[PDB]
Amino acid sequence: TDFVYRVDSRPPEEIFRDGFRSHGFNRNLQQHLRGDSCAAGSRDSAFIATTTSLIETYNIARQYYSSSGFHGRLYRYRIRANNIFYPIQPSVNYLTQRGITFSGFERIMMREQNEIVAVEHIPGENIVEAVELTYDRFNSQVSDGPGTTNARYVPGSTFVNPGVIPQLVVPTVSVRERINAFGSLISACFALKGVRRDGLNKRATYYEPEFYDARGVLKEIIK
Amino acid sequence: ADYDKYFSNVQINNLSYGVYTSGGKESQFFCIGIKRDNVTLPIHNMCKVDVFGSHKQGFDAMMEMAKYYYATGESIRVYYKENVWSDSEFKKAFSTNELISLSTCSSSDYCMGPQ
Amino acid sequence: ADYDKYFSNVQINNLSYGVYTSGGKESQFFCIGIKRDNVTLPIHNMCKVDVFGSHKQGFDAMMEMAKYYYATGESIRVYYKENVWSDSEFKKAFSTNELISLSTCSSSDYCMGPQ
Amino acid sequence: ADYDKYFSNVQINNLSYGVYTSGGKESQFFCIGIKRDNVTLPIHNMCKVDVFGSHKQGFDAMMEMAKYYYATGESIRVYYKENVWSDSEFKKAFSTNELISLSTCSSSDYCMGPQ
Amino acid sequence: ADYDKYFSNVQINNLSYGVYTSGGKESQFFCIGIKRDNVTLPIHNMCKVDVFGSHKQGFDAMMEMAKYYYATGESIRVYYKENVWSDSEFKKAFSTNELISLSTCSSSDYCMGPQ
Amino acid sequence: ADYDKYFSNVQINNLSYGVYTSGGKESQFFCIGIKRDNVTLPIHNMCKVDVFGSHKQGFDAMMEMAKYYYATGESIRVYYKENVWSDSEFKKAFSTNELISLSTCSSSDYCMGPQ
Repeated sequence: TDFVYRVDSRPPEEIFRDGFRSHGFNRNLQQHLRGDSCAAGSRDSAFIATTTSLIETYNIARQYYSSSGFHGRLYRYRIRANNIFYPIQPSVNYLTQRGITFSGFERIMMREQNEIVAVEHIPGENIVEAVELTYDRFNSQVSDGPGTTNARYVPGSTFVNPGVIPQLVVPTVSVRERINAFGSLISACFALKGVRRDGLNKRATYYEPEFYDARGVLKEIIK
Repeated sequence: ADYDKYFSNVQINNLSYGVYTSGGKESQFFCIGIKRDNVTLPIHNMCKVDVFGSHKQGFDAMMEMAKYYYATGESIRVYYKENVWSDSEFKKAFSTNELISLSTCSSSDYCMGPQ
Repeated sequence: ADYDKYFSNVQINNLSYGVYTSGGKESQFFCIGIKRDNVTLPIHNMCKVDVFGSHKQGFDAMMEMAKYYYATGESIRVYYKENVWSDSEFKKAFSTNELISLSTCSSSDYCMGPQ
Repeated sequence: ADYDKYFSNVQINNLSYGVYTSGGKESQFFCIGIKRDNVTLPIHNMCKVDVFGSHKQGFDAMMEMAKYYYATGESIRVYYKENVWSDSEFKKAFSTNELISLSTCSSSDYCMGPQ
Repeated sequence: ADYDKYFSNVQINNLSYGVYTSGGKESQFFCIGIKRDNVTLPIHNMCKVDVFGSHKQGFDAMMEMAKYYYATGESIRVYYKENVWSDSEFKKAFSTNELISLSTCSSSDYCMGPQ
Repeated sequence: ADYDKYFSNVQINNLSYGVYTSGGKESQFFCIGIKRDNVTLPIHNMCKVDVFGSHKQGFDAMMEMAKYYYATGESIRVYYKENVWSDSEFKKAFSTNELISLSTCSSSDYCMGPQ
């Protein structure tokens, strides 16, 4: 019933199989929502970002294809959410009368992501299909290429977990810090480096776009 | 007024601002480029032009909103008019469309504003 | 004044800004759309309208508060009054409600401002 | 000037903005609500009121600083003076404290400004 | 007009704003620093200068866009012209290039604007 | 001009804004407090003072730039000159230093601007 998305460079072949993995087991939610734990800093977040927004997936894809640096391909992956997918709001409430503060600017950021987080692992059997995204510089527009169906997909009438993320880390030192973003105020957790990547070929590299502090950008569009 | 022409559920994917002299006076302009993912549009460019010293026309307000929507990548509706400018390499670069109004889209089938 | 009409613990979920001409003079408008839950509210549109070249009426200040609350999705109280506009291919879209005041709601049963 | 009254190391936990008419005069105002980590001190309301047709008093700059600090939840110092406003209902909602200055507090034992 | 000189796909990596006096008169300026990786740039400075009390020349609008693009680190196109300024202590610091237009680059060999 | 005094690679760790009356005129002030990494500097306060209705001196543009760097915590260079204000209310709090220019530092030993 509740479906979500994630853009990735790895072939339908591979993630139908493997799914998506978090960097680690750190459940400091604020640290993940800042794109620190999941992307920019010590990559160890317990969470995998997904979005309910088709439009957002196209905005993510644009940030790679639009660079001559990016040699890969991209696919939009459609995923069925269930009792290990969580929306952030109930966890935020849970944290905020435990003294943890979320700034207005953080809440603006979160509100732009349409995000649902998954803990630790998203099995390949929750991934319905894959659509190859094609870039065209002719008019600089992203298009849907061929559509791949996961034969291994397991049907199901299941929705997002409406409660709080379990064993949430509640910090002793909550301060205001950089909000790592890219593109049009896209959280860094949505970038390729948001999940564990493949690393057996030690010579290989791939293109990540320009990241920035959202605090600066938000300061410039709010006043 | 004429709010009959518009595009629904589009995003701003480009911005432009500049100063120029044409026809003998100094002017201001800003342009937006719009897209609809996976769909080609007949029109991709809207501008607002302001000769310095003219009457207030909401140039700043419109420019600030456009920047705002470009920053969020938000879904919006864009209203435009046909405006034959006549610095015209301006039209070769920025087309003959005047941006008139910007509205948000809360869902893929509702946008605020006249319809 | 009349601060008797308002909706408490609401969110701004849509924005609209535009420029239009009526009666030979150019004007500005911006509107907010508000919501509470999954079901749409019977009164959900409030606007502020401004003729260019007039005195300060807090149009910009209001538009900026509204953008902020829209951006954060915060729970606020919205104050409005009944205003029969003068162009009415204007109430056609945005109703006859004029936006008058915005306040935050720190909890689900306290909002700042007159009651 | 008189900068002897203030509260240090407080947070803004409520905002209010509006336009109102009273006694034949039209005004715009904004008010802040302050707290000191959930202890709710004796005076928690400060406003700035701007009568249309009066001269610049730094209303927008003051309001934008307030909005910034409300957004960050930062610890600040708030300076105020007594100004008995003229709407009887306005003072009933917001008391007679006029916001005159805002300063940040870099630590729990230092705030910028006169002491 | 002359939109003949530009650098495509650059990023703003530095900003400068200030006030200075020359010839008994006061002005304000802002400058951007630009960089392009692997395609080295011959020129790294563009400025805009505004003599206080002169007529509107889009100083604030221009500065507003520069601040935004500096914040996002985005790739942009920058248009400039030669203006050997009046203070030549100014040119030893910021060179003789005047910023006239800023545009986004949707991709690495397409930028909005005239070519 | 006098750009001889500056501090490089500092961060803005405090802000101050206010309104006050002196003599017969109302003024506004804005000040920054600066830091260098782990330490306090012999001179750490810079202000800008503006009499309402007086000539444009770039008060708001300077104020907005400072707010941006305060928000990002960025390393910047701060240019100042000695200005003994004559409201000494003010000097006991903010010293005799006037902020004249702000610049970014793209690396730990490059800051834009005159040197």
